[PDB]
Amino acid sequence: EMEKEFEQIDKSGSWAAIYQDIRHEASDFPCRVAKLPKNKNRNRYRDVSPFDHSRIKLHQEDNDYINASLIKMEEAQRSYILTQGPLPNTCGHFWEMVWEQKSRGVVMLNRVMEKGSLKCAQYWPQKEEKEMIFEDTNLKLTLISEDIKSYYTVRQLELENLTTQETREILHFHYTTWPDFGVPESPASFLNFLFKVRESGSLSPEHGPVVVHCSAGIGRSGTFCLADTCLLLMDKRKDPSSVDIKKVLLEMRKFRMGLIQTADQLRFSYLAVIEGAKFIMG
Ligand SMILES: CCCCCNC(=O)[C@H](Cc1ccc(N(C(=O)C(=O)O)c2ccccc2C(=O)O)c2ccccc12)NC(C)=O
Repeated sequence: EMEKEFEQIDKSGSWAAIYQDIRHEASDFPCRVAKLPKNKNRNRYRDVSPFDHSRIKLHQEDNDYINASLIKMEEAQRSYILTQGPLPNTCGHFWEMVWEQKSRGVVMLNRVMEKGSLKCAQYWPQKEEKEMIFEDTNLKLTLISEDIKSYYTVRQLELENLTTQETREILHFHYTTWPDFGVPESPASFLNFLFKVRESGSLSPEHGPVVVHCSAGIGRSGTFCLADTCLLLMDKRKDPSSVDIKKVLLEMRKFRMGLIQTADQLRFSYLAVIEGAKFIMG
């Protein structure tokens, strides 16, 4: 079970140790492309790179690099593109990826500024009348409308391929209340955010993978993907409590390094799942 496992681990101050076990067991693959000198300025952090085998390739012939990894969960039959918060010079690449991968939704789990520094570039327009044009990738982005709520904001955006004049609707799911330090006391708001994403169909098969990101695209992004996949898995199994979240994180890490960066995010993940399951069945 995972319910009791939480018990055993929690009332034993074992989280820190469990997390370390994962780190030690986690997969390790080459990130050659990410380390090429010409891509140095396409990476926010020198210690956070995508494995070559699962990296997303931009369809351009100049440089197909972008710091983004395709996490492909076979059993749960769900795919996610985890990426770093874009940089002032990679916003065009970012939206090019959304277009090419036919993504329907973009999930943001951080704020543009946190701790007095920029953790992500302002990659989307804040005003309907002030659209954005990414000349390098020939794309136009317009803010159609947004619904601001207590712990998160949902925006309707229009992305247009200026080259073909084709347009699409992208939904921006911005969790705006992640705490300055640690993790949310309760996963309730986080769960509602997730369900809201699910409801839109952004995580469904008839669309490309959702694009998920925070700053490095491994920590908060990891809790989101881990929670979703675990919840979905419990829906497909005869024995829901057989789902081993640690096993799921380890599988996920085969596609992108460092998913879930602290014992806290790991614990929060268990919480989100455990609670999410109860809510779904009442
Ligand atoms: C993959 C190995 C990670 C090695 C550690 N590296 C780091 O922490 C950082 C990159 C880096 C990685 C992960 C982060 N991070 C993330 O959730 C994330 O943006 O992925 C967090 C890590 C620990 C605790 C909290 C958070 C959080 O934001 O809630 C970061 C959050 C803010 C700023 C940077 C971050 N590297 C450098 C050079 O500063």
